[PDB]
Parts: sequence; C-alpha cells; structure tokens
Amino acid sequence: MTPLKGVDSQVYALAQGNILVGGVQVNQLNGGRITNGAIIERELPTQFGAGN
Amino acid sequence: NYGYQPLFEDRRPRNIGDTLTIVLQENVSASKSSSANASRDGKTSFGFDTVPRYLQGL
Ligand SMILES: CCCCCCCCCCCCCCCC(=O)O[C@H](CCCCCCCCCCC)CC(=O)N[C@H]1[C@@H](OP(=O)(O)O)O[C@H](CO[C@@H]2O[C@H](CO)[C@@H](OP(=O)(O)O)[C@H](OC(=O)C[C@@H](CCCCCCCCCCC)OC(=O)CCCCCCCCCCCCC)[C@H]2NC(=O)C[C@@H](CCCCCCCCCCC)OC(=O)CCCCCCCCCCC)[C@@H](O)[C@@H]1OC(=O)C[C@H](O)CCCCCCCCCCC
Repeated sequence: MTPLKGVDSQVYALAQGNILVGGVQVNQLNGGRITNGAIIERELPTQFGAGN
Repeated sequence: NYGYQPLFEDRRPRNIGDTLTIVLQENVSASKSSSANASRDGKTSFGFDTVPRYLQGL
C-alpha cells in the first residue's frame, strides 16, 4: 500500500502486490516489477474532443 | 495546491508565503584610539661668585 504521487505531490495511484525478480550474468535482485500492481485513483482532465 | 515541487532540492523558500529561518549571530566591534604629546624643557645658568680685578668692569 504505497501511494504513487505525481510531481504536484498528489496521490494518483495505490500500489500493492508481490515483487517478481529474475531467478556470469547475474540478475538484478534489488529491483523488481509488479504487473497490475498499482490501481489508479485520480483522473487527469483533458481537452480531447474540444476544438477543431 | 497544484504547483510543482522538486524532490531532491533543499526546499528553499520560493513564493510569497514561504517561511525561512534566520539565525542572527550578529557580532560587531569597533575601536578607535589616538594620542599626542609634546614636552619642551630648558634651563640656563651663569655666575661668577668671584671676579678678577681686571674683569670687574664687565
Ligand atoms: C651671532 C653673532 C653676531 C655678532 C654679535 C656681536 C656681539 C653681540 C653683543 C654681545 C655683547 C653684549 C652687549 C652688552 C653691552 C651693551 O651695549 O648692551 C647693553 C644691553 C644688552 C643688550 C645685548 C643684547 C644683544 C642681543 C643678542 C645679539 C646676539 C647676536 C646696553 C649697555 O650698555 N648696558 C650697560 C649699562 O647698564 P645700565 O643700563 O644699567 O646703565 O651700564 C652698565 C655699567 O657700565 C659699566 O660700568 C663699569 C664701571 O662701573 C665699567 O667698567 P670700568 O673700567 O670703567 O670701571 C664698564 O666699562 C668696561 O667694561 C671697561 C671695558 C672692559 C675691558 C675688559 C676686556 C674685555 C674684553 C672682552 C673681549 C670680548 C671677546 C668677544 O669695557 C670694554 O672695553 C668691553 C670690551 C669690548 C670688547 C669689544 C669686542 C672686540 C672684538 C673682539 C673679538 C674677539 C675675537 C676672538 C661699563 N660697561 C659698559 O658700559 C657696557 C659696554 C661698554 C661698551 C664700550 C666698550 C667698547 C664696545 C665696542 C664694540 C662692541 C660692539 C658689539 O661694555 C661691554 O660689555 C661691551 C661688550 C662687547 C662684546 C662684543 C663682542 C663682539 C664679538 C664680535 C663678533 C662678530 C653696564 O653694566 C651695562 O652693560 C652690561 O652690563 C653688559 C655686561 O657688563 C657684559 C655682559 C656680556 C655677556 C655677553 C652677552 C651675552 C648676551 C646673550 C643673550 C642675548
């Protein structure tokens, strides 16, 4: 449950889940990826559809 | 507030409402001195207490 914030210090997502890391070229064991681990919370307003 | 805020900077004040801490630690000291002196002393003497007969005129 880490809050993901933008450059404006606003919480835009909530991330929680299980880390997946690769199991002589050793893999990076201090960095992992979570697929679908973050759920969005805020929606950025857009002008799309306005104007010509 | 929607403003942008850097992550790694030292969070210095940037706008009108920002607050800053001031440590006075003021210390000033100035001194001035002057002196002058002048001394003159003189003292002259002359006396016979015994005058020759030939010099009694002067
Ligand atoms: C930078 C250099 C520039 C050059 C400067 C030149 C010299 C600059 C001038 C320096 C000399 C000062 C002048 C003083 C007399 C004077 O004019 O200014 C007085 C006021 C003071 C003003 C001074 C301001 C200067 C301002 C400063 C300026 C400095 C620059 C007015 C006055 O006159 N006041 C006056 C008044 O008082 P009152 O008001 O109350 O009435 O009357 C009473 C009573 O009179 C006495 O009665 C006695 C009896 O009772 C009687 O004896 P009796 O025998 O009869 O018994 C007796 O007769 C006698 O002496 C009898 C006989 C004695 C012979 C013995 C042998 C001595 C030889 C001695 C030989 C001397 C050797 C140097 O005589 C003389 O032949 C005198 C010798 C003459 C030498 C000539 C030099 C040849 C060069 C020989 C050269 C030698 C080469 C090696 C009667 N004496 C008198 O009449 C008075 C006078 C009669 C003049 C007739 C004689 C021919 C003068 C003929 C010509 C003189 C012209 C000058 O004699 C003098 O002294 C004159 C001294 C001159 C010296 C100049 C040197 C020039 C160097 C030359 C250099 C260029 C006095 O006491 C009183 O005078 C006194 O008190 C004076 C006191 O004694 C002596 C103190 C001296 C201390 C040094 C000063 C210290 C003062 C310092 C402080 C300021």
